[PDB]
Amino acid sequence: EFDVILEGAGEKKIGVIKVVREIVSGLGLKEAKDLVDSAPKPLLEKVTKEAADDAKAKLEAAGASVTVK
Amino acid sequence: LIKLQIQAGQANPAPPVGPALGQHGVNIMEFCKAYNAATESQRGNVIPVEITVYEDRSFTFALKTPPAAKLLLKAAGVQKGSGEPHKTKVAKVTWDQVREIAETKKADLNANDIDAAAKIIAGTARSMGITVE
Amino acid sequence: VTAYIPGEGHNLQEHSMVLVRGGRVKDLPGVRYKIIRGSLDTQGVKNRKQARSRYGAKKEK
Amino acid sequence: GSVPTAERPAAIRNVALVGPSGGGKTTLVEALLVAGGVLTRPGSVADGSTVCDFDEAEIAQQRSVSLALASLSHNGIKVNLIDTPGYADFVGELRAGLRAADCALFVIAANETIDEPTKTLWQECNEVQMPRAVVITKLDHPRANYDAALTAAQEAFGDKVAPLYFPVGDGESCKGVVGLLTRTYYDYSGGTHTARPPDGSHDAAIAELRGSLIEGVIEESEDETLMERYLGGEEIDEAVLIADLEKAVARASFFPVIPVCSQSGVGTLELLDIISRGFPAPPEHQLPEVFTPQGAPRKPLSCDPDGPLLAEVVKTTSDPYVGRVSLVRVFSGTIRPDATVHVSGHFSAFTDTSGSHGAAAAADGSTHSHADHDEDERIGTLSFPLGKQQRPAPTVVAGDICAIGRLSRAETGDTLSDKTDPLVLRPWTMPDPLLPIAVAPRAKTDEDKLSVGLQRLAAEDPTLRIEQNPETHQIVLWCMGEAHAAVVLDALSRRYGVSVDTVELRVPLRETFAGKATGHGRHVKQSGGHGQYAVCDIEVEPLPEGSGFEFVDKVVGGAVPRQFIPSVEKGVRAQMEKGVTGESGYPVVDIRVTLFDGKAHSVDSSDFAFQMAGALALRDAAAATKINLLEPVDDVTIVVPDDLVGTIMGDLSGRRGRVLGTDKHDADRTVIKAEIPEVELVRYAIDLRSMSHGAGQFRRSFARYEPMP
Ligand SMILES: Nc1nc2c(ncn2[C@@H]2O[C@H](COP(=O)(O)OP(=O)(O)NP(=O)(O)O)[C@@H](O)[C@H]2O)c(=O)[nH]1
Repeated sequence: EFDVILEGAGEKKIGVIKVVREIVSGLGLKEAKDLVDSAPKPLLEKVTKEAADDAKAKLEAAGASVTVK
Repeated sequence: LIKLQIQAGQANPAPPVGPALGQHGVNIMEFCKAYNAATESQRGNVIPVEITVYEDRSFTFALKTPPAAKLLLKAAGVQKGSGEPHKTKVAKVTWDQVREIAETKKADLNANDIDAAAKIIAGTARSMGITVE
Repeated sequence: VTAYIPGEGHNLQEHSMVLVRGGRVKDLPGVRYKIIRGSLDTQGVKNRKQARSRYGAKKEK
Repeated sequence: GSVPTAERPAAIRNVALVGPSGGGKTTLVEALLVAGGVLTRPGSVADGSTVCDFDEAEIAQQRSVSLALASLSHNGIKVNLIDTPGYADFVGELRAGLRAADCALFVIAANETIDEPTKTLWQECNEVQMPRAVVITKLDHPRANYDAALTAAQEAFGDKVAPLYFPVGDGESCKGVVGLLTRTYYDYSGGTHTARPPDGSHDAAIAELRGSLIEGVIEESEDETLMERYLGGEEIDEAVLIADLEKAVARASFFPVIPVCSQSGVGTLELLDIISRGFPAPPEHQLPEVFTPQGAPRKPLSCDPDGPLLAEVVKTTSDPYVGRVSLVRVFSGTIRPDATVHVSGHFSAFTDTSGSHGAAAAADGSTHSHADHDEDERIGTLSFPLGKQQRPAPTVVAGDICAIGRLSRAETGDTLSDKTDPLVLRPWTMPDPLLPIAVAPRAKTDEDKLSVGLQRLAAEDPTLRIEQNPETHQIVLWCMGEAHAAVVLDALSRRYGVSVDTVELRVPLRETFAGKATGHGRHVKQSGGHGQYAVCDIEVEPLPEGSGFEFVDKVVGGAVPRQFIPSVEKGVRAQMEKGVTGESGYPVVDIRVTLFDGKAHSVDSSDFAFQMAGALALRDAAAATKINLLEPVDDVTIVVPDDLVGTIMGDLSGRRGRVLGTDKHDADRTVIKAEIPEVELVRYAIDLRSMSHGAGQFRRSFARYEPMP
């Protein structure tokens, strides 16, 4: 049971939004754009450790500042 | 707060899980996929699941050991239990299978010693009409 | 009146609109009229190719 | 009033107003037209002075059972007010109304909440991709709560539903509404529409509503940066916000909430502005796909009068003097007086998919079963339907909905286009009636005109499936319920003057045996010279269902010349057809015969003697043994929530419904399969609507026959 929290966007905003859409289904360019802008929504909850750290690696590769315990 | 016994290899059943899961706000699809993954890793027999609920509608699944009745059925090699227990015997089990199921029930149960689970499974075999030897 | 229905196949079921015509048939002693094929509810007979106009069947394509 | 005139589809709106039974759509349309100058004063169906509720049955039952069209062009944009019935028994009328329009409006009550039939209506209106704008009415009632209805709408159909105008009033006689995007409250304390900036009583609440609406609209809008600018310290430009709202409506993804005081005219002008600006244009609207005659794909026609011709007839009327006036749903091309178009009957092969027992494709009419037709006709008189009156118009541009009089072949859904390039617009979902009711024609002229009357009815209501049973030669009418059957009977006894006699529905039954039996057939008939003496012995046993009729001949010695055995078989078949259950038998099916003895004479007995011998032999065999009466069983599709599972399937114990599985559609809805003989399915519609409280539908499919117990 892990909750993923994203802290910023950076210089790679488009890639961050795309990868955020890839991680969790149901978000568009605009909804996830607003989410990473601020809109603090806890996207995924109680996910497994492998999902958490793969999302961490993908988001960091996208230029996003994410924290995974 | 409900519990069910359901086949391992298939999710979204018609009779047992559907309506009871539905009237509790549990997401059907996510539970189905997670249970199917766990039961494809298991691949032994059907598994019983307990449903625990929260106020935030999040669902947690509790997966126990394979049912003792089903384990005795596979150990005796027969599929359907005896229609007249203690009056007609369909199969016989040696103590190796009974003790393996006793270790299973030790892992899943409150029993302090394997002998307690062995006598539990012997009682189950009596209930089915299956001799323990 | 009783009217004969020419052709091999007729769609007519009980109490449907038709168009009767004069005509004699020996085999039926009391029949004096014929039903025109291809008018009102009556359908021109199917698979008909020769002497088509008598049976109300359209030309093939 | 003045005729609404538009010369471009983007200046035309096609709105099929939808709502529950007791929706007040007719009064709302009257108020909208009174605002637009079509009517001087608004009428009420209670008085009977309305426009849409012109039919006799609408006044008779005090609720809209037949659709109507009202035309009104304000601010240069033509708005077509298509009122639609809300009753469950007229789902096809509303389906056709949607299919002949580019927009839909949900008009509900503020003092009453949403019931399951209206939930099903919203579900269907979703799977057509129609932008639905929520209209809150019945504000005059003391129990009216716009906020409660809006909260329930935002809870049920997602948070995407966002209010556009927020009313300000006492809750009984509301004094007006607030313009959120426009920052302008419209007061009616004097009875006149005064667009003014709000005094500031709820200025914080006004700002909250504006921000919520902006986030709901911008998040769907193309420009991602709009929300960032709004949150960055800049107030978004009003024109940009209005354009975003129009575009969001155009995607059929946004559901604005527009409360209207239909009792006092408050909310009418703003709703008209909403229609004029936010509604998608028919060229931008997703037109129904257009089929070539043989099924090859074709791009949908451009919604332009300059483009190729395209239209569709979706209604039909009647008149003593003038004739038939049929509505036309024009998608493309220019309609001009005294022109020739193509009248296509859906090319019923497209709608030939299944159809239950009757295989209803389009317009039925067993004499001309399925539409499937191609007709080229000169058009009659152009007109715009305004209740019983029809306003003529010189030209019909693309996207507009018109009605032509003096027609003969026009039927509901008949695609109209150029006769050189004929077209079949995709037929909408056609609901099969599931309540077969038998009738009998009192006189000959009654049924002789009944064919024409039912063809006209299908031209008005294709949901009426008709299939005349050939076995008992009694016409059988299928309906959706008491409302549909009542409307059909009223129109039949009034619109064409046909006297009717309702009779019990007849269902057939067969004969099969229970075990092996032997039969003896003797023929003796004095003739004087060459004998007439036949003694046949047979042996008949039952056969499994579908195994047909098996005949075996085992005459020892060959006393019967071989040309007489077919006469024996013919007599056996005749006895099977007449029946063997006592003296009032039924056609025997699925039995095997073994004729193992015979005798003959050649000169006299050609066929009849051995036919009678075989009939007596089969009578002797079947009387000695047992027999069975076979009735049919069908597969039943039942989808009810988890709570109605027990309430239904326990009653099926008294209704002999054997369950096979309670498949889980999702959380609550559960798919139930059971095989029930058609005996119990005679009145299941009313019973179902009773037990499920108007929240139950079913399907029926014939499976096989079963012995009767
Ligand atoms: N008390 C009250 N009666 C209303 C209201 N709106 C309509 N009615 C009543 O309902 C009848 C016609 O209105 P309504 O049912 O909404 O329109 P309809 O065309 O008959 N039905 P539908 O809305 O489904 O098309 C009349 O008897 C009228 O008095 C309302 O807000 N309050």
